[PDB]
Amino acid sequence: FKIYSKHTPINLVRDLPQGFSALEPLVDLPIGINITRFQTLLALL
Amino acid sequence: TNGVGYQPYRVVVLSFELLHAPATVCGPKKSTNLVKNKCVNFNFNGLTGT
Repeated sequence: FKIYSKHTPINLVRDLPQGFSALEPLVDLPIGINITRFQTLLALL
Repeated sequence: TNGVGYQPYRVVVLSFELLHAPATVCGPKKSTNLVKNKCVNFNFNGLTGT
């Protein structure tokens, strides 16, 4: 489950701007499991 | 007080199964020392050449 990742020093707050920047192979997960759906999970009136 | 026949053989039957959860209990390498400026053969992370 390859995790390509990168943080770029953007300076803005809203919709993704133009420009160019690559990502990097930050970590792989040498499992062989099956995955077909994901779900976001934040730091949960 | 019983016999060595009863004396337990500390037994580890190595139950291993193959071709699932890709091979993870594996075989290591044995290194050498680096050489330079010599037409030689080499092996690097599977990659081999001269």
